[PDB]
Amino acid sequence: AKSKNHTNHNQNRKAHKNGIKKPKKHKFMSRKGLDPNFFRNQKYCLKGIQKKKKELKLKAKQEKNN
Amino acid sequence: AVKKVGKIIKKRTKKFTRFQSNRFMRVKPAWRKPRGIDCRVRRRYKGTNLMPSIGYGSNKKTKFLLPNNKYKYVVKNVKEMEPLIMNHTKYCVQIAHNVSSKKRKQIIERAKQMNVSVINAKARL
Amino acid sequence: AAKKIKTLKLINKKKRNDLRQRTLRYEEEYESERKKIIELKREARKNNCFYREAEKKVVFVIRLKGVNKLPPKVRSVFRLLRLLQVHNGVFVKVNKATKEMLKIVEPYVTYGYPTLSTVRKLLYKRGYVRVGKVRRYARKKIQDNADISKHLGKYNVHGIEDMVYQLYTCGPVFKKVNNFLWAFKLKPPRKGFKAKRHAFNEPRPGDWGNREAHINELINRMI
Amino acid sequence: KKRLQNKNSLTNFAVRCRLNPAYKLLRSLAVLRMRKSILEKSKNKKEKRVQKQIQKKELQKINHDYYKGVAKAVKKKKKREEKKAK
Amino acid sequence: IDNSLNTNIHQYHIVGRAIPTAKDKNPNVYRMCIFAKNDTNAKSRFWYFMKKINKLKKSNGELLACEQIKERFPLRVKNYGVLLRYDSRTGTHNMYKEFRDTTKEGAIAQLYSEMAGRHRARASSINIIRISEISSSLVRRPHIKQLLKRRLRFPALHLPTLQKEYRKKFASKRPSTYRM
Amino acid sequence: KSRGKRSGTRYKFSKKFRKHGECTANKYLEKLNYGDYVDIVCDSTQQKGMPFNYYHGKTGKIFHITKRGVGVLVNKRVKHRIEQKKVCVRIEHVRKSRCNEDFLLRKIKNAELIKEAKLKNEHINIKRKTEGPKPAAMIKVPPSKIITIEPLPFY
Amino acid sequence: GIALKNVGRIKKHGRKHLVSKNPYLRLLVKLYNFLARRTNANFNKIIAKRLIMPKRYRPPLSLSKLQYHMANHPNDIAVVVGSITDDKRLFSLKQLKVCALRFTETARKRIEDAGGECLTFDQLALKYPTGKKCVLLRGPTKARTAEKHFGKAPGKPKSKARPYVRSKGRKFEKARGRRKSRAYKK
RNA sequence: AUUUCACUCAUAUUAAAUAAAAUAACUCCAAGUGGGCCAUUUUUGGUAAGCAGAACUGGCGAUGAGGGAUGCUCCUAACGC
RNA sequence: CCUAUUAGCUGGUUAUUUUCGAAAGAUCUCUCAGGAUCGCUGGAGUUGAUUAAUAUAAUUUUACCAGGUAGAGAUAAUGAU
RNA sequence: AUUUUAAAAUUAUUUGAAUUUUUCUUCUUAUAAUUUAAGUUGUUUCUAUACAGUACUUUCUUAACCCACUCGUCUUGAAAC
Repeated sequence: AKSKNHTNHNQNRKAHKNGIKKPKKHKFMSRKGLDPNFFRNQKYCLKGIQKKKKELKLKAKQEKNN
Repeated sequence: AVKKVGKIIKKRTKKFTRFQSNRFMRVKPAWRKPRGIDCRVRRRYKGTNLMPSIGYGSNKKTKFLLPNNKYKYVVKNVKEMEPLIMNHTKYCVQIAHNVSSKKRKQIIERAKQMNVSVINAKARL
Repeated sequence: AAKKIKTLKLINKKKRNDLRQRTLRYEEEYESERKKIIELKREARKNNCFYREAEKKVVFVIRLKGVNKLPPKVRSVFRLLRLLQVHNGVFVKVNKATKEMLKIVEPYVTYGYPTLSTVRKLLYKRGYVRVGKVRRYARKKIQDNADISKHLGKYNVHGIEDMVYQLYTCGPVFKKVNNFLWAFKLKPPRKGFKAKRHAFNEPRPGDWGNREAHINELINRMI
Repeated sequence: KKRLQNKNSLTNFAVRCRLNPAYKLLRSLAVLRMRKSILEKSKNKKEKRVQKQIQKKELQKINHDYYKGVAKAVKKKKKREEKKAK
Repeated sequence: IDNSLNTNIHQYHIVGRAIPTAKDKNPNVYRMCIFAKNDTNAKSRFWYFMKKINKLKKSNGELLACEQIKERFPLRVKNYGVLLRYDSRTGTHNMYKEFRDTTKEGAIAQLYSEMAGRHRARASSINIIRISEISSSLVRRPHIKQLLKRRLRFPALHLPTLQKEYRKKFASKRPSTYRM
Repeated sequence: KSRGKRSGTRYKFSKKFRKHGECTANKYLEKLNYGDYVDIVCDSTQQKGMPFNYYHGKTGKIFHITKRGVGVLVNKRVKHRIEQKKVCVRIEHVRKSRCNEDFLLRKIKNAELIKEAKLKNEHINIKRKTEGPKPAAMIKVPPSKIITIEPLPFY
Repeated sequence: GIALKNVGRIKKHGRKHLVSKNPYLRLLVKLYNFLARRTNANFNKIIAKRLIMPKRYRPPLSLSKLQYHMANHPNDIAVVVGSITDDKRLFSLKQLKVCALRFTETARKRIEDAGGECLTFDQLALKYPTGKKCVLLRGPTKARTAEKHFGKAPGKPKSKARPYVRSKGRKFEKARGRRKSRAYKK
């Protein structure tokens, strides 16, 4: 026969049963498709920082281990 | 009603009977939780066969002791009485139902000389 | 180890005389406050230059209805006012936020100005305290100043003497006194209500709303 | 520790004095104040009344100002109604 | 004092003003005097009338003093004046009023029972206005002139009401209705 | 039966009385930065980059900036949980929000007030007051000033 | 009646008691429960909590990863509440003193031959009651294959979950919904 | 834009109030359910319906107790002895 | 005899106490007496908190937004009259 | 059986102190007690000077006051004509 076509009854009671869950709000977000040609240069920037540190640590280790 | 003797308090006597066991003779009086749908006892209607619950639980300081003020221990033969030499005031003796006449006699004598009471001391004689 | 008992013995007299001097200052402050309010009120009478008090900065709220059939935000305001049972009472600091949130549960409560004798009676004969560690409080009647000092003594409010003096005059510490107190579990009124259904301010007999000063008789009749 | 009886912190004198170290002093001060003899309250009441004569006169002033205000509010209400009568 | 006979009204007068704003630097102070069941009920009624007659409510109204001003002599005999306005099930109507009791406090209450009994007007539907004093020869009511008559008497058509202690169930013989 | 992208937006997306016409020229001079709170309000004069049905009047942070577009991080409530949604709109439909303008001038207050007070070694609180009761003071009212007001009958 | 969450009973989650009936493990749990209760240190509390954890939360720790973790303090005690396994990828190991529940016998032999020593938790309690100079470590808790099937269901967008398949060939769940050519992808 | 160094913005009542706020968050496995109905307020069709169809909240269902004589849904109030 | 064929349908489905405790929405479906999938629920476990504080909140306050329902109007436009 | 202790109060002192101005004025220097501390103890009878009754415990049977509709099931809703 005829069916209950629709109702929103009890729905937000169910929603508030486990509360209205909020987004996790992580510190970092992926840059997968965000402003290319800008984050490429940020990759270059970071590499420019790591480059000197690697060799500096290697020299320190060699000089301290003799 | 709560029966109170000494420090022993029993919150309820006249143990719970199964619903409709009075008017149906295939229904034994042993208690059964009625599942049902509209049962009048599961729903806790007035004046109809109230159900047992944890609230009736006896005080655990005096939970298992008889009007003896002692816990009963059922013994089957001599030398099974041995642990009671150290608890002659906290425990009483009940002889197992299927113990013969002079086996009963020789552990009744041991219990008496051991100073521990016997519940069914006048059995089979 | 023998030094431990005597060094813990002398500190008792040390703190005893510390609070003995402090209570002399307390009573001097109390009588000075009593003298100041009456003298300002009296000065208000000579010339047409008036004096008063504002809202008493603190209100006592009694829940009137049960737990069934309540709107969700009424229930939430009840929860964060710590008014959970049909005869619970709490002290509420009076400001715009608390007054607005109380206006939404207005038809389900009755509140008013506590006054010193009534707050003292409430703390002395109905005062229970949350003793345990954080979120493990284990409701306990006061019966002593030890736990009050343990939770508030490092915050220099050790004592029910100090704690009535903090609840009545809404002093610098309510977060640690009102929250420290368990919600008062009050008896029904000795002579009964008029009508929980209707407001205290209606011409017809009723109960709910702001009784202001008229809550003292209700409290000591429910106490 | 074991829960004992919660002694009445108002009527149990020892418990109440333990909770409030100043209570015994306050109560004794009030008790002797009541213990002040009947002659002391009999002899000074007229002096205290003649010392409050000025205060009750000022209250007469304060309340008679209100009475004049109500009277003149009545007067202006009647004047406005009589003006609007026709 | 008989609590069964008593009403529960005393005098109030609480002084304040509308809230001073930057827009209106010095709003004028104002005043109004009524009685009701208690002081908080009187304040609520005063603020209701403030909202209905002017534009100010609790949210934009404050005060600066409060006092209780009892009457000159409580146990006098008085003749004061008010007026009534009430709405029925189908309209609104008005009149004046003056009833005789000892003083102002109970002067209001005798009219509420009268209105409830005659027109079934609940107290929420009644407004009383302008407490003042009235003369004695100016009454235009069929009853109140002989209240201050030089000399007046009526009999005691009283039907007895006795204490519950002596209101015994079984009587020896039938009581009479003359007394005195 | 009808759930198109612009359904039910007869008045929400309509232009206000006297407010028709394209966006003003100097609206394209907003300094938007990443992580900036922004209000997303539809400007129906611009059809491309138009915000969708539900985000008109919402607020969110900038997570992406392009040559003329802006990615706004808007939380939307969905049944039992709120989730973040990345809405990409044109700059005509985005407007710098005034939510953090309440905080920013207070943070400006700090560097000039707390900095001096701390070195002066005065303990002064900085939290907002949320004013309640009205403190006791002394007042002066003249006896001429007290005028009255009184009730009214039915007409 | 009173309006409280779950009628006012605080609910805790996770293990309450040790499930294993291994008497040696029960003795260890009793010892470290006593140590955690009497000694205030969080070290003993953490060890006592970890001793009753399930098997999947006492994951193995390889010799190479253990040495890498202990590289920056060579004189400290490496304590794990899992089992130590050997890493064939590690060419050489040196001077590691490790307390653990179990050592695979090859890893044990390698540790002894390297000059270090293996300790049990009773030894650790006996000669380091408060965990002084002891660094506690744990192996990868969710590196096992079971978590590769967890999270968002395989079929949700950007889902890394492994499906449950009979085989991993070309003919097994690779056509429709997993490549753009057949309807959609992922 | 990122990074590293400096200085430092109540933190000894807490960058507004209140909060038996960690009884939280997350993960895994899985049950039952997926015919609903009623009350206040709003509302569509209908002359109307204890009619048909929707919105909010609360209930009945799944629930007894005191009251409304009586009553699945009203009022009070939810339940260990 | 295959065959104890199949049945989205009807009926039945066996000890106690304790603890937690629903849904009758939604999407798709030769779907409308069914099913799958979310949602609601139990159990298990870890990370946390246990530090009257942070995370947090069917709450309020302060600041700032967005709306075209009630109302109002035919003088402001259309449609009337 | 290594807090029914510390304090608190009270009594009898005592030392010094103070102030309300003192037979319940207040605080330790010291002593000895006591409970108002630090959840009920005491006295007298009776059972009773018996070994099971007319008493006490308990089971059962009858009343009496108040209450109480056949369960199981499908169902929104079953005591259901």
